[PDB]
Amino acid sequence: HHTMKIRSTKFSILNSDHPRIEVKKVFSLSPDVQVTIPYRRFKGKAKVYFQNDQIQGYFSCTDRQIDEIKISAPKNAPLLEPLLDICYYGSFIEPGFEQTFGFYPAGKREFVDSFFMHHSKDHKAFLIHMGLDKDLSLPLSPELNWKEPALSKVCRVTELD
Repeated sequence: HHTMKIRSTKFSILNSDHPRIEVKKVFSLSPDVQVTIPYRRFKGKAKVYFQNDQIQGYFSCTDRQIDEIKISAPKNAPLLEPLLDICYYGSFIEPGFEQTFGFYPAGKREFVDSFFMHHSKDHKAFLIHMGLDKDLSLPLSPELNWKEPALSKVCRVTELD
């Protein structure tokens, strides 16, 4: 049906220029040794509602770039894992889609599992994707905790109206 799920986070497309498209990415060591690991992404604009338990909101993207995220969440909620679900959903950060994790992948299952392991341990890819701001009135801390105090904040992540 319409709603789709990445881990525990449900996604529902509000509107989009096109349906999600599939990229049949191929990784190779030699002609005889190569895996096909496809991923899905957006072509053009998209606005998508998401929800994970006490956390909900929506985000806007253009192709493989997040334009904005609006979130509603409890104070001091750790937003690491659901944000990664969004990142995977749109294939917004590497490695995990066009790049490997520093070693030739075993297959689809391994590649997806590697994504969440790798980026949980080190999530700067996301910070680079959004940007870090000097404005403190913004809600999301660099450690990706909701409304946590900090000397800098994550760009273009605000609170839902």
